[PDB]
Amino acid sequence: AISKNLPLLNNHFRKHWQERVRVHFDQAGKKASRRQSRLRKAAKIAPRPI
Amino acid sequence: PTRLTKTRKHRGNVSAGKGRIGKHRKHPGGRGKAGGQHHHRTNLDKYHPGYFGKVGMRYFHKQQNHFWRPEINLDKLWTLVDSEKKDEYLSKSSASAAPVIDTLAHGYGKVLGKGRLPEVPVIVKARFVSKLAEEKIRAVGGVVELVA
Amino acid sequence: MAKSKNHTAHNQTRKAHRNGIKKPKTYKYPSLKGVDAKFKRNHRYALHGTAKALAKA
Amino acid sequence: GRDHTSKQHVRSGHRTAPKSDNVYLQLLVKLYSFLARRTDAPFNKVILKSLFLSKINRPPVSVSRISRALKQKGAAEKTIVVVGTVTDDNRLLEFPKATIAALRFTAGAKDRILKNGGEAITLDQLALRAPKGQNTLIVRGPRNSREAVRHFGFGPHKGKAPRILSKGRKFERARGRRRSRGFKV
RNA sequence: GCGAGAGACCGAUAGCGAACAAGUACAGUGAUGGAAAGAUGAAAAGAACUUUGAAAAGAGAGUGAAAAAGUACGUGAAAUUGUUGAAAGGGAAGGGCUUGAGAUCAGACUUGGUACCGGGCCAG
RNA sequence: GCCUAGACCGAGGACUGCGGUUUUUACCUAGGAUGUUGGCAUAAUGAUCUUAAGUCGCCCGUCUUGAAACACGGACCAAGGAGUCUAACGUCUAUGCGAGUGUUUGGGUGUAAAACCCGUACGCGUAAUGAAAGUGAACGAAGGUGGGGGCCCAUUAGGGUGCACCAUCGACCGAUCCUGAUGUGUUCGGAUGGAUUUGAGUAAGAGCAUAGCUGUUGGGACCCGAAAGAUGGUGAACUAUGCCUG
RNA sequence: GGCGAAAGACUAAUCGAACCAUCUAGUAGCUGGUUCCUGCCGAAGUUUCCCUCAGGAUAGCAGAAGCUCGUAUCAGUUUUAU
RNA sequence: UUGCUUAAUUGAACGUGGACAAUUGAAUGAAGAGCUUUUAGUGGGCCAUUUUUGGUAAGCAGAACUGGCGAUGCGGGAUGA
RNA sequence: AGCGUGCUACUUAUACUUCACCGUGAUUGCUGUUUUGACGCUUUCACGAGUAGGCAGGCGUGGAGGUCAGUGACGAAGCCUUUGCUGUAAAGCUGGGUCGAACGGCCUCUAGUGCAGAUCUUGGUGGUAGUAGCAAAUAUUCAAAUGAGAACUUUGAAGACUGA
RNA sequence: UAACGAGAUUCCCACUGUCCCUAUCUACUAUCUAGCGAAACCACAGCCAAGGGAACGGGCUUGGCAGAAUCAGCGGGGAAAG
RNA sequence: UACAAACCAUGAAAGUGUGGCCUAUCGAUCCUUUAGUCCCUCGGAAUUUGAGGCUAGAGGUGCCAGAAAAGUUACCACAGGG
RNA sequence: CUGCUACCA
RNA sequence: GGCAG
Ligand SMILES: [Mg+2]
Ligand SMILES: [Mg+2]
Ligand SMILES: [Mg+2]
Ligand SMILES: [Mg+2]
Ligand SMILES: [Mg+2]
Ligand SMILES: [Mg+2]
Ligand SMILES: [Mg+2]
Ligand SMILES: [Mg+2]
Ligand SMILES: [Mg+2]
Ligand SMILES: [Mg+2]
Ligand SMILES: [Mg+2]
Ligand SMILES: [Mg+2]
Ligand SMILES: [Mg+2]
Ligand SMILES: [Mg+2]
Ligand SMILES: [Mg+2]
Ligand SMILES: [Mg+2]
Ligand SMILES: [Mg+2]
Ligand SMILES: [Mg+2]
Ligand SMILES: [Mg+2]
Ligand SMILES: [Mg+2]
Ligand SMILES: [Mg+2]
Ligand SMILES: [Mg+2]
Ligand SMILES: [Mg+2]
Ligand SMILES: [Mg+2]
Ligand SMILES: [Mg+2]
Ligand SMILES: [Mg+2]
Ligand SMILES: [Mg+2]
Ligand SMILES: [Mg+2]
Ligand SMILES: [Mg+2]
Ligand SMILES: [Mg+2]
Ligand SMILES: [Mg+2]
Ligand SMILES: [Mg+2]
Ligand SMILES: [Mg+2]
Ligand SMILES: [Mg+2]
Ligand SMILES: [Mg+2]
Ligand SMILES: [Mg+2]
Ligand SMILES: [Mg+2]
Ligand SMILES: [Mg+2]
Ligand SMILES: [Mg+2]
Ligand SMILES: [Mg+2]
Ligand SMILES: [Mg+2]
Ligand SMILES: [Mg+2]
Ligand SMILES: [Mg+2]
Ligand SMILES: [Mg+2]
Ligand SMILES: [Mg+2]
Ligand SMILES: [Mg+2]
Ligand SMILES: [Mg+2]
Ligand SMILES: [Mg+2]
Ligand SMILES: [Mg+2]
Ligand SMILES: [Mg+2]
Ligand SMILES: [Mg+2]
Ligand SMILES: [Mg+2]
Ligand SMILES: [Mg+2]
Ligand SMILES: [Mg+2]
Ligand SMILES: [Mg+2]
Ligand SMILES: [Mg+2]
Ligand SMILES: [Mg+2]
Ligand SMILES: [Mg+2]
Ligand SMILES: [Mg+2]
Ligand SMILES: [Mg+2]
Ligand SMILES: [Mg+2]
Ligand SMILES: [Mg+2]
Ligand SMILES: [Mg+2]
Ligand SMILES: [Mg+2]
Ligand SMILES: [Mg+2]
Ligand SMILES: [Mg+2]
Ligand SMILES: [Mg+2]
Ligand SMILES: [Mg+2]
Ligand SMILES: [Mg+2]
Ligand SMILES: [Mg+2]
Ligand SMILES: [Mg+2]
Ligand SMILES: [Mg+2]
Ligand SMILES: [Mg+2]
Ligand SMILES: [Mg+2]
Ligand SMILES: [Mg+2]
Ligand SMILES: [Mg+2]
Ligand SMILES: [Mg+2]
Ligand SMILES: [Mg+2]
Ligand SMILES: [Mg+2]
Ligand SMILES: [Mg+2]
Ligand SMILES: [Mg+2]
Ligand SMILES: [Mg+2]
Ligand SMILES: [Mg+2]
Ligand SMILES: [Mg+2]
Ligand SMILES: [Mg+2]
Repeated sequence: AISKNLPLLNNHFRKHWQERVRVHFDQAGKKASRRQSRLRKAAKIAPRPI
Repeated sequence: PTRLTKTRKHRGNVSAGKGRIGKHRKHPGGRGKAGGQHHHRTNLDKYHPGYFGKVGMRYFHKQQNHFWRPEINLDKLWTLVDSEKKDEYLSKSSASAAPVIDTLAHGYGKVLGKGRLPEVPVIVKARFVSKLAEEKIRAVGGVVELVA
Repeated sequence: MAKSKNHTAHNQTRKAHRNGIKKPKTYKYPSLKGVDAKFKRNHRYALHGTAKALAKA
Repeated sequence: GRDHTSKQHVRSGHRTAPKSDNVYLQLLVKLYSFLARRTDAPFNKVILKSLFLSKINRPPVSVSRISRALKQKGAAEKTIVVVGTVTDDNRLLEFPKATIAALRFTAGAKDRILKNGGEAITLDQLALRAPKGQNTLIVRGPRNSREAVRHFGFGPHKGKAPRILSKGRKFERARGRRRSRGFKV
């Protein structure tokens, strides 16, 4: 269980971690939709600054 | 890539490099840091001495912002002077007009005294300085101005 | 039930002679670790004065 | 049968080529393979071997090392040769006028060298102004200053650095590092 | 849940258990458990008619590009099996090496040059 | 010294060499086979397949000191079938930049999950040491000595200069112990000089990032395998016992 | 839990603790298996510690990558002296 | 040179300078020496000669040195780790 | 053709000697003739056992970027086959037959990538083997009808049984 | 301890194929045919003796030997199967 | 075991003495407790209690590199082991 | 010295 | 290791 001259690790994976894995596949989609929300909000109230 | 792994080369050989006697098993020796005082003592004593035990006093609710104090040495102190005006300052600097080096505004808490300064007066503004850093700054005709 | 071989030095000289047996390297200056502290203390001053005299010469 | 006094079919254990696939490094190896094969100058054989070396075996050479090598007696006008990267040193108070041939220059190092009236040339320009390496001086960087070497040969009473992820009072300082906690090694 | 667009994903023992009248058939008193199963052909053009037969079917014929595609449907491997042909075989058979015999395959008269020049192979 | 019988082989592919004979800038047996004759090209020759003969040949896989074993799995065939991915890491290598490095949390932009662009912070590194309060790295050409590739002067040798690195003696920083100057909120300060003590330190930075193999730890963790434990439910159509009614 | 004129009997072919689903791919120092070719190198069953004795860690043996050099000064051997 | 040591101008250690050159001071050999990192399998062994302990002995149990088998085919011992 | 001893010849191992070829390690040289391969060509010498294990170089499979303006209904893929060729090999290519719609070479990327075994999984198929067997409950028989076909159906005649 | 007992035990009378020691008879099988038609098991298979060998071989070594295809039985072996 | 720096004992002195003439006579982390420094910390700033640190002992693990631990199974189960 | 009560190295 | 006779 302990072998060689290696750093001693703290890998906190003893719970059911695989049920709580959030992978951000939607990073680009959220960026684009965030931009669209930002444009719509600006155009609604123009020329008043957002 | 999997095509570069030795799993591809072990195909056709019975034991996949794990041995016929040893027989790759689930967890011989325990899991994690098990047996660190019993059967992995020879490993922890050799490679991680000091692992077991307590040293020093605890500090409940330690806020690391209190201890922020980045160091800058004297051999690196003139890098905070504007690059476009460094040579002019190194030539025309005198007691009547010496460059001001604001170390806190550049992100440093203490001025330490490693290295040698140009023999040129400077005004160094610091939160903290070491004794030798200030002695070396005064020796070139400069001064340390404490700020907060 | 579990009576096995107790001890044997068989094959131990073969393993020692695969890569050994290597003699330690010799150097011109041995370490003065373990040498008498009073001698080492004075030898420091003697070397310092010798270096000063040769530098001045 | 033969009674073998040595291990059979043993490779030399030295690089005979760069591991790199950079075509321009291969052209440099071509030039110095020809020079080492044909000039009898030991410099060209050393340069050819050094072009094979890996990255950790070609540590960066600070412009301060070059300044110190040029401060050797009778070496002020020698051509400094670095098979590797020449880095800048903002701790210098001054740099001399010098000719330096290197694989790579950082922006600060090259700027300082040219600012002080010197030249920053490549090893192919070197092979034309000094095809036998005349009046040269090879400068190598520190190999044992690497961080990985701190942990090599760790053991009791060896004084090396433990392989550890965090640093502090709670991380490998009590038992075996202190007589108040048992023993110290 | 509703509506969309995709993928270096899987390709009918895979992918959901389910590509099909699949949470179906079926089991269990019950809670529950839970399959197998896609493919003629472009088009049924799914073989009229004659003949043997109690019939199923067969034989002719016919459709089709193909029936070496007939729904017991694309291709149609292996295990296993029938027939024909070849060979061997005294309490197993099978294998390697070597040669004989038989069978198969190959190659220099070359991309030969002009009666001759010269070449290929096997030998003295 | 001389004569004489047989077997196997013929690698190489202009010349270059060493010798020999020299009648000779020629020839040879001397840095590896040529000459000549016959036959054949519908074939002598070669390969494979089947089979006979001679000779040898135990059933593979596995655990094991030891298997053909009277040890275990295997009737046969097809299809499926077992070191993976991830978080954090060690070594090595390649690459970019380098006292810095890392665009991609986000913002801009777009031919729209792409490509392209932007910067503050932050992470790691550039300083260590002490439990901590704290303190914090040049006597000197960043030291001396012995080596040290390479370079310079030479001309066997010899001299000069000697990076990396090795051995060694020192210097500097923090901790520990000792000494204790001018002074003072008279108990603080801590100059100065030391000590067979100690640190994962300084001593002209080397790191950061991406990727790859290998190795590590946690994860289903190479694949299949318990006897058990727990949570929530379904059964007295069998059967055990009581009751009611026949 | 039931039920037992008591056998640990019976409780739907299930009883020294039923059946169903889930936790659950439970854990296994133990058994079994672990899929292409050629080339080069090539072991160990020993040391120390371990509720250690069918297991680990540690050292040894082995491979790989090399690096600094280039006859420098090495050796499972002899001789001579001690 | 020293703060060590000596009654000392004595020593101890480390040095500056000078002399002794390839028979630089025995043999034989040297597919070179030195150095580093990292990681696998293994941690049931067994046999022969010789030394050897317990046992009447054992194809028994336990040690020493070497060589082997394991991990290895080939020729011989008919057969056989 | 036994035992003790001496001698001569002779027999033959993957051992030794010479030579050929393969590979590994080292080694000689190669740029004014380097000359579209220098990760190449070339000179020389030595060496080759191997479980567990390590490393290297290759063979093969599904999919991806690029390329061959690649093959293909004038027949792709698959399958069968003493048609053969190439490679030490993993394998590649090819003749003939069958077949009917896609597929490959090369430079790279990637992985759910290679089976003889796991009392492996699912499906399929043998030998056993025309074998074990089809034997409790007393029992059937003649004729006619029907039908292509009657031990077994129907009807008649008989013989029996269950035996309230 | 009267009575009771598919309880354990000894002796006696009667009785007998339990035995000396076997024989004969009946039906149904087995057997042969028509029809129908499984399964266990199976590394490959199937003659011995000795040897050596994991110390009890079908295979190996050395001998004996050895001639198609088979039927009913049988229980030595297959260290037979489960 | 031999020194270094102290402070001592003894002897006229040189010397000798860091327990027993030598080879055995013993004990980690965590926790507690005592001695020492009266030093560091209790983190908004202080005082005094209290607590926590630093250095050295002691309380103990004899399975002595150091778990906290009674049986039975003839009702039994599983993984294996020749 | 008996009884009761208590038990983190 | 605390009480108590
Ligand atoms: Mg391995
Ligand atoms: Mg195995
Ligand atoms: Mg193991
Ligand atoms: Mg223990
Ligand atoms: Mg053992
Ligand atoms: Mg050989
Ligand atoms: Mg921890
Ligand atoms: Mg303690
Ligand atoms: Mg399906
Ligand atoms: Mg399904
Ligand atoms: Mg179909
Ligand atoms: Mg067709
Ligand atoms: Mg068809
Ligand atoms: Mg068909
Ligand atoms: Mg077939
Ligand atoms: Mg017969
Ligand atoms: Mg033949
Ligand atoms: Mg023939
Ligand atoms: Mg030839
Ligand atoms: Mg034989
Ligand atoms: Mg086994
Ligand atoms: Mg076993
Ligand atoms: Mg055994
Ligand atoms: Mg075997
Ligand atoms: Mg046997
Ligand atoms: Mg058995
Ligand atoms: Mg077994
Ligand atoms: Mg079996
Ligand atoms: Mg398959
Ligand atoms: Mg930064
Ligand atoms: Mg600090
Ligand atoms: Mg440094
Ligand atoms: Mg439990
Ligand atoms: Mg009821
Ligand atoms: Mg009872
Ligand atoms: Mg009972
Ligand atoms: Mg029941
Ligand atoms: Mg019960
Ligand atoms: Mg599993
Ligand atoms: Mg399970
Ligand atoms: Mg075990
Ligand atoms: Mg070898
Ligand atoms: Mg075992
Ligand atoms: Mg290991
Ligand atoms: Mg080990
Ligand atoms: Mg073992
Ligand atoms: Mg073994
Ligand atoms: Mg052998
Ligand atoms: Mg033999
Ligand atoms: Mg014999
Ligand atoms: Mg005789
Ligand atoms: Mg021969
Ligand atoms: Mg080999
Ligand atoms: Mg192997
Ligand atoms: Mg796939
Ligand atoms: Mg086309
Ligand atoms: Mg085709
Ligand atoms: Mg079609
Ligand atoms: Mg393509
Ligand atoms: Mg797979
Ligand atoms: Mg299979
Ligand atoms: Mg296998
Ligand atoms: Mg099976
Ligand atoms: Mg099956
Ligand atoms: Mg029958
Ligand atoms: Mg019957
Ligand atoms: Mg009656
Ligand atoms: Mg009764
Ligand atoms: Mg058998
Ligand atoms: Mg027999
Ligand atoms: Mg026997
Ligand atoms: Mg048998
Ligand atoms: Mg025989
Ligand atoms: Mg019978
Ligand atoms: Mg029998
Ligand atoms: Mg005295
Ligand atoms: Mg004393
Ligand atoms: Mg305490
Ligand atoms: Mg507070
Ligand atoms: Mg203690
Ligand atoms: Mg113990
Ligand atoms: Mg112990
Ligand atoms: Mg119990
Ligand atoms: Mg008992
Ligand atoms: Mg046994």
